[PDB]
Parts: sequence; C-alpha cells; structure tokens
Amino acid sequence: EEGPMIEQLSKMFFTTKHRWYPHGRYHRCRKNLNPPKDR
Amino acid sequence: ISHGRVFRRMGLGPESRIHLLRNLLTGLVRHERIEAPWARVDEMRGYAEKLIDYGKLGDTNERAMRMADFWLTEKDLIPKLFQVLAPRYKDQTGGYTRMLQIPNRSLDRAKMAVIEYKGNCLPPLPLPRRDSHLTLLNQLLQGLRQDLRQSQ
Amino acid sequence: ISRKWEKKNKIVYPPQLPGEPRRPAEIYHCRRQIKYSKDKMWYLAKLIRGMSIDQALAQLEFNDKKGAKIIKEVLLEAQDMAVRDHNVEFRSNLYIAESTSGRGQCLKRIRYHGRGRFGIMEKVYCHYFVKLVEGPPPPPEPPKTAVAHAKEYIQQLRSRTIVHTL
Amino acid sequence: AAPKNRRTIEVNRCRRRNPQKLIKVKNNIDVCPECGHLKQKHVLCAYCYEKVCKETAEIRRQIGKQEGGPFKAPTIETVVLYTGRIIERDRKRPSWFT
Amino acid sequence: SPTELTEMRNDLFNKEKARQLSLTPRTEKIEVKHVGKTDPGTVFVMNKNISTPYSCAMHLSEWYCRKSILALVDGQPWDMYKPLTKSCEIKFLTFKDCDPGEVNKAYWRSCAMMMGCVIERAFNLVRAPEVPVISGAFCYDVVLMPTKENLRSFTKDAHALIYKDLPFETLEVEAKVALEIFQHSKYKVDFIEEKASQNPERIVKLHRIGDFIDVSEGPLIPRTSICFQYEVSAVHNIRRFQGVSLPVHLRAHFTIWDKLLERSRK
Amino acid sequence: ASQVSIRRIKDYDANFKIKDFPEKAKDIFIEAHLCLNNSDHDRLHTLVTEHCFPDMTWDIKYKTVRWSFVESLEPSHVVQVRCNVYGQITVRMHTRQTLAIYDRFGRLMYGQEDVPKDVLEYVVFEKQLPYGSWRMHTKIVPPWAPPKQPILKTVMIPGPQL
Ligand SMILES: [Mg+2]
Ligand SMILES: [Zn+2]
Repeated sequence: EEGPMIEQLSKMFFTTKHRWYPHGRYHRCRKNLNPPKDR
Repeated sequence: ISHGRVFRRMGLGPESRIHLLRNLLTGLVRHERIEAPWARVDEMRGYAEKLIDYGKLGDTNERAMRMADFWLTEKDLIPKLFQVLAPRYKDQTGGYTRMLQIPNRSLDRAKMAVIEYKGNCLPPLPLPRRDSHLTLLNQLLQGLRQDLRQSQ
Repeated sequence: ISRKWEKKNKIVYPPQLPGEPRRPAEIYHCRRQIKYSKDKMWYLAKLIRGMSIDQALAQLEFNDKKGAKIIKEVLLEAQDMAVRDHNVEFRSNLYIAESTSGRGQCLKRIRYHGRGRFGIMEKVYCHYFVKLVEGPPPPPEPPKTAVAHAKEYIQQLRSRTIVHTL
Repeated sequence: AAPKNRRTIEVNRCRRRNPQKLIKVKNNIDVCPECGHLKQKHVLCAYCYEKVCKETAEIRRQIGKQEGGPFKAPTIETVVLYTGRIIERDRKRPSWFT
Repeated sequence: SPTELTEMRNDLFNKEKARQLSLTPRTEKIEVKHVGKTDPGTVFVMNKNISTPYSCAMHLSEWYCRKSILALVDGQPWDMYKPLTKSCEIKFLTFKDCDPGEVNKAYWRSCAMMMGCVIERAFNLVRAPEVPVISGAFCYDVVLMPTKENLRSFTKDAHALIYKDLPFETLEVEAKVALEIFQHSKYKVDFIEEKASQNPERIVKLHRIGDFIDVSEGPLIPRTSICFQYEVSAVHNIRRFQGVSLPVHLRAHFTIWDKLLERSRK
Repeated sequence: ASQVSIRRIKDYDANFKIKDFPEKAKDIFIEAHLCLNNSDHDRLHTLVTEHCFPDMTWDIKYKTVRWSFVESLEPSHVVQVRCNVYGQITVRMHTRQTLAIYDRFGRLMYGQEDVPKDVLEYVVFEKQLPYGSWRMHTKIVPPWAPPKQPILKTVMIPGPQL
C-alpha cells in the first residue's frame, strides 16, 4: 500500500517522502539513458 | 435539506406529478405491463398496490368507487379493477406489482423499468433466477444443513 | 486529408525461418468523419486501450455513450477482417494494441448571439483509429514494490562520483 | 470574470486526463445463461427482453382486433392459445411461455 | 529417489506424448459441431489430435474459455485441454448449469490431485477416494502427526501452486506404460491394474500438473487458478488427509467459509 | 469435330502444328507460375487470359507464395479442341508441384515448401485470331481428385443468427 510503503521507506533510509513519489512521463523521457561514463 | 422525505418531484408541481402517476396507473390497468423511467415506476408501483387494496374492499363501498373513478381515467377500467384484479389477488396480501430494470432508453439514456401486476396474461419476463441447488457451494450448504439436522 | 492508417493493412513482411518467433498479426482499422468531438472519443478510446477485443466489446455494450456504439461496430468489423482477410484463427485471441481519436474536417456555422453579436459554431467530427494485435492482452505495469524503490535508491547512491576534482 | 492567461496544454491534460474523469471499467457484466448474448447484473437481458416484448406486441394487436374500438376492457382474465377468455395466435409455443 | 523419480516420470510422459503425436499423418481435419442452448448451430473445422475444446471455445469467444470447464462431446465429459478425436457434438459446462454434477466431480478430483501434489513435496500415495459433494470434503489417502501449523503450511503450499497456475495435462495411455511409470508405488500399480480390468480397452487415464503426475478415473478442471478458496482441514487415521475448496465463480464469503471448514473437519 | 476445329485453326493462323504444342503449353504454364512467385503482372499478361488472370491473382494478394517445379509425369497431353473468333484447346497435365503460401506477416497457411506433391490438371487455353497467342482460360476441376491439402489454421462457421 502506497503511503504506508513510502513512510516505511523514509524510516529505513532517513529521508523525506517527496523523492519516493514517482515523477512524470516528460521528465523520464528527458533523462539520459546512456550517460558519458568515466574512469 | 430533505431528511425523511418521501415522494420524488416529478412534473411541473405536485398536481402534475399526481396526474403523471395516474396516467401510468391507467396504462398498467389497461395493459398489465409498462416500460417506463425507473424513478417514476416505483412511485406508480406504490400507488398501484394501494389502488388494488382499495379495489379489494368492493364495488359497494362508495369511497373505493370514488378513488377508482379518480385514478382510472379511461372508466372501463374500473370494472376490470373490481371484477378481475381484485378477484385475482384475494388470497395475497401485498405481493402485487413486479418491478424490474430494462437496459436503458435509447435517446436520453434514462434508467428504465417494467411494471406488471403479478401473474397476468402476457409472456413471462426473463426473470433473475437464483443459482440451482445442485451447484458446489449450494451442495456443501445442503450437506451442512443435513449434518446440523442429524446433530439435533 | 491524409490516410496512412488505411494503407497500413497493405504491408508484406518477408517470410519467416523455421527457428524464429511467430510474429503476431497486427491489424489496423478506422472510421472517418464520425459525428462526435475528438476529446469525447478519446475517453472511450482510453477505456478500451489495453483490453482483449471481447472485454472491450462488453464494456462498449454497457457504456451509455453515442460514440461507444460506433467504436463497438468498428471493433466488430476489425474482428471480421482479422478472421477473413488477415488470417487470424481465434477471435478471442485479439487484443487492442492501440486506440486513438483524430479530428475530422469540421464545418463552420453561425450561432446568433444576443444583442447584434454572433459566435461561430464549429460542427465537429472525428476519425476513430484501432490497432488489434494477435495474442493475449499484455500484462499491465506491476506497481513497483518498496523493495524495488529501495534497490533504485541504492543504485543511485552507488552511482555518484566526486563531481569536479579529477 | 475573464481568463487572465491562456491555460497551458500540460495543465489541461493533467486536469482532464485524471482518473475521476476517465470512464470506469465496470464488472456488472455476466453472460445471459439462456441466449448467451451478455448482460448486466440487476438488469433484464436486452436480447431476451426483446423477444418477450415482440410477443406482447403481437398479442396486443390480436386483442385490439378482437375488441373492435376503444373503451371495452372486459370482465374475463384472458389466455393466449397458439395452436391448440381466449386469444388465438398461431405457430408453436416458444420455449419460455408455459 | 524423490529427486530422480519426478524427472523420470515426466520424461516418460513426454515420450508417451511424442508417440501419440507420431500416429497422425500431418494435420488431419475433422468437423466438430456445437450442440448447445446458445450460439447455435455452429461447427468448428478442427485439426484432430492437436485441437482441444479449448480451441473451440476460443473460436466462439473469450467468455466461453473463462467459464467452460468440462466439454461434453457425444454426451461424455472431455477436459477443456484434451484433444477432439473425430467429428462429434460439443457442449460446454460451467459451475452454474441446471445439471452441474459432472463438473463438480471433476473439480473435486482436481482438488484431490492438488492435495496429493502438496503432500508429496511438503515433507507414498495409495489413492484418491471417490467422494461425493454432499459428503462435504475432498479427501486423499496417504501412507506415511500433523499440527495446526503443519496444516497451515500445507494450505500455503496449495495456494502457491494455485498462483503458479498450471494446466492439467491429460493422456489416455496403455496399461503397461502406466505400470512402468508407477512400478515403484505398489498401491498405485494395483489401482492402475484395477482400472485396466474395469474397461475393455486398457486406456489408463494419466493426468499431470507440471512436475507432479497421477492416475484418476474422471476428467479434471483446466487449470489450478480456478481454485480460489482452497484449504486443508485435517488428517484422520493409512492416513486420510481431508480438504474443502470453493472455486472462482462460487466464492463462499467469510462466515460461510468458516462453517464449511468446520463441517469438513468432522 | 476436334479435327474440324484444328483445320479451322490452321486456316486462320496459318502455320500451326499440334505435335509440338503440348510442350509449349507446359512451358507457358511454368512461366506463369514463376511470375506468380515474383509478382510480375507485366510478364503474366502475355500469358494467361483476362478471365483467368483475376481468378489466379485476387486471392493471392499481400501474401507470398513459394512455388517450384520438378519432373513432369507422363508426356504433356492434349485432349479436346474447339472454336468474333476466340479458339479453345484443352490440355491434360500430370506434374510434381511444390506449394507454400505465406501471409502478410510471414507464417505459413497452405503447404510445405520443400515437400513436392503430385497433381492433376485439366487446363484450357485460348487464343485471339492479329497479335494473339495461346493463354490459359480455365482449370477444369474434374475428374474427382482426392480433396486438396487441408488448411493449417482451424476455422469456425457461424450458424444462422437470430
Ligand atoms: Mg436582431
Ligand atoms: Zn438473455
């Protein structure tokens, strides 16, 4: 279940709820799948 | 606010609503079946049952006669109400009027409904059955019942 | 006026080798200049999208909307096409891959407003598009679990570098 | 009142592509155990209801024919006989009128 | 040994299947009619040793596939997944018919098989008894004491199996082959022999759930997923394990389910 | 009657010999079938008449056939011949023919590609009598050959809807 799960995650990892909420389609499209890796 | 408030608000006022109801009733009396919008249909049924009860009291009671006159506009129907419907339901108490849905009216997509006085002369409606007794769960239940009986 | 959807049924993919996956039958069909607004069509389309033909048909039957009938008709026609012309054996094995609504050519009329004034009514039309594929309807997104999220977070953590210095 | 700025397409999508406005995927639908043409729970089968309606209509017509003009409504419970008060149809009886 | 045996039996089954396939010469076609209360009077032009009544169902619709369980071909119940030999007349059977007794028996058999499967892994099986529906359980006889925890575990296993969702593979086989398959288990062998004796053709009915294989008289339900509520009530002393289980299409609901379980327990 | 027809044909043409014709006919047939594989409507129409062309090209559209030819059994025979002015010949044919019909997507719906099957044909040819030539008109479905190859996919035949 969503909110509870989020809370659990937060507890585990020490962080706010806002990052665990899933971001939209446009943003994901934008993300670079093959970034330039070094070293 | 409209708590504990029977009677839907049908026509252009209460008189209008009553008139509408009456027409439906008349139709029912004529026909013994009507396709009609579901919200009014229940009202009709309610009225219909009462009307039948009234009819049961008999021709000779004047009040009943008056009521019949008021509610059956076509006037040939009053005799039918007295000399048929009442005869049919002398054994019953208030089981009359069978009211079931119809898919939906085509133009305005209203909720529809049928309204027959019980028994009647027309071809039977394709009624919703309960599941047959020979099915698995039902069988199990039966078995349980039997066991219980045995115990007691 | 362009019509590529119609064309799409006229492709011939070169024949398969014995040791190769089956390559399911894709089937494309439309209705043009339907009297409806595209956005209204879109909801119906959305409702259909991932579903087996049969399920979709069922849904359409009981959705009280003008366009629903049309969509159902289209689906039926598509099914028929699949069985006859496109060599799909089982009707039941067709699922809806795609369903979308385009805008048809629209007619302008006068609306006649109060005072001396007037709007321009545009009498709208739609093109309904369908793609059926052969095979059972693909499984939807399984909602990612807490564990998955945790894993992702861990990955992210790992992924970092010292940014600027070297 | 007048819109002070044009509503952006993204915003609009969010507004109008949200799950309250999307059409619900119902689960009332069962097969019609006689006739198989598929129907809602809590509702009479549309196809199954149709035949009955048709039958009623024909019977109604026959009744009308019997009873010359309007304002009759006799004092007898009517019966519908097909081929062996009475109303006389034709054909065999269907597998549902009994 | 249990690690070997299962594999070996499976292999044997596969071989048998292959052999069966061998006999037909490259797609032989038969015209199978649909007798039924609805969707008449259709005929399906099927390929004989391959195509099942499931194919027929598919051709008709998806609804049929969902709800059909046994296929009465010439007034005798085939499994949905057991092929249609020669030109014949089909009826499809649900749980909710006027005459659902055949279906019920099949369901019971399936349940028994599932139970047996659960037993075999969890830790020799004599037979599945031919129990009615009013008797209020499906049993399975096993030669080896279990607690409530054990029962729970068993139930869980069954649930897992159901989730896995395996098709009930079918074959009607020679008796010799059957014997070969189950020569280690004596009771099973005896049962097979009895079955052979019963019929004129030897025609032993082998049924299979992925890895597990078993003998049974009647037909079986298509898949394990049709079981929805499945539990393992108690064991009574050979040791007869009992169970009660209701499918999708007839869900019990809590209190009722509990009552049923209690009944089974007796 | 046949003889008379032949004579008439000779008179029309004029130079014509039926001792070599069957072979020619066979060759033409082969060419036509080759064309069918490669979808050459340009080449086909020099062979095969306006009656037969649409009969052997409509069904086979959007779908790739993989025909081949191999060892004709018996000699190429010629049965009955008869005769605006559009003549008619009939040819009996007994050959080994491969057939593999693949759909829009690939797949395979009729027959095996490698395995050759032995076939009977009663092929009727016609010709126009200025720049005409001998082209296929009909395939006579007699005598009573042992059905066809069975279709791979299963089929449902809907009954009378109500
Ligand atoms: Mg003015
Ligand atoms: Zn029905």
